[PDB]
Order: sequence, then C-alpha cells, then structure tokens
Amino acid sequence: MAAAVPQRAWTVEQLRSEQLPKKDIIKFLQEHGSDSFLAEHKLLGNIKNVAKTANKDHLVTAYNHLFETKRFKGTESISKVSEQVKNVKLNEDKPKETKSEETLDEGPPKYTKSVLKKGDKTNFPKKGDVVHCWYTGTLQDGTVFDTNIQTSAKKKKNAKPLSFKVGVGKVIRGWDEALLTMSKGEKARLEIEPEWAYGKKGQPDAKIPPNAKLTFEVELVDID
Repeated sequence: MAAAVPQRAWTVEQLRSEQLPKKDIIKFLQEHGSDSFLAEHKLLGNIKNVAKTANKDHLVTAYNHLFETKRFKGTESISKVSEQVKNVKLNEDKPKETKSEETLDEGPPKYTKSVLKKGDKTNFPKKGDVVHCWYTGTLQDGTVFDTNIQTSAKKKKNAKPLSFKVGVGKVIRGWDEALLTMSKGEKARLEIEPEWAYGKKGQPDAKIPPNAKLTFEVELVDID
C-alpha cells in the first residue's frame, strides 16, 4: 500500500491556461483519483479518448473538487503475490512485505520522504525562520486526521497557508527533519512512523489507533 493525499501539483491559472497540455491533467486525475470518481466526469478510461470528451475546464473542475470531496484514488488491486493463513499461531494482520528488500545499509530514520515536484532548490527553511505551506494527512487506510488544504482564494478569499518557524519545536521531529529539506515552491510526500509522530499509543483525539503510519504531502509557498 502506498497512496496518501496528494498535494495540488498544478494551479487553476495554469490548468485553465492554454499553455498546459490537457493530456497530463487527465493522467494526473487517473493516478490520483478512483474510477468511480473519474466516471462522474467521464475522466476514466483512455486519456486520448477522454481529451476529446473532457473540456479544459472539465479537467480542472474535476481536479479542484477532487481535493474538496477528498475522493482520491482508493485501493483496487495494490500489491499481491499470494495469500496464506497459518492454523493456530496468530502472526501479522496485514499482508506486509513489498517484494523488494533494500532501502539502505546503515538504516534510514523513522520516516520516509519523496520529492514529487522539485522546487526552488535553493531557498531552504532555516532554524528560527518562519514558513508557509499546506499539508494533508491521512492514516494508512487513508483516514484524514489533519487537512490544512483550504479552499481556493480565486473562488473566495478564505485560504492562508500555515506559518510556523522551523527548528523551533513547532512540529513533530519527523516532519521537521523532512520539511527542513524542503525547497521554496516544491511538493513532496513523506510518511512518518508512529515513533516520530504520536507514539506507539496513538492519538485517540483524532481517532488515531496505536502504531499508525502517517503519510501526507506538503507544498512550500514561502519562507520568512
């Protein structure tokens, strides 16, 4: 399993624009949305064939609400090699494993980060300096625990990124280590373990059970 809440990759001004290829916007919703979701706007199927049925605003309108309706792509096939059930033993609850077995030799921290869309790659957050970005959290099963992705301002002035100083015990130790490597105008998807978030106990406050992996995506907007 691997598909947390993806952050906005494009902008309303870009999509609707006449410089961005609709071919992509269609492939993005297909990899970030579920069949049913796409079916609604007839976005599922064949892009080449959908690019004729789906209009410019059609692709953008479906890319905007997708986040508002939080109806991203869900489990359908995922990874599956086999299924075994031991008789009287009790061991593991989830399929686990992932075929490949080699992430590092020394041992990575208690989290995983992946830069989706590279940004400035120069203006990094310094200790003591504030930062403004968005973030959408979702449990292993995709349970939203914290979504700062407010509505767009173009439709109504009511959106303001969260401003917090880095390296000042503002956020979790796992997010601080990941965000600290974020660049101005960049999108990423990092998953922090329960050891560097809430703990083995969990977070009953947000219906978060013990040992729950938290994956999300952030988008840096500015750094002061």
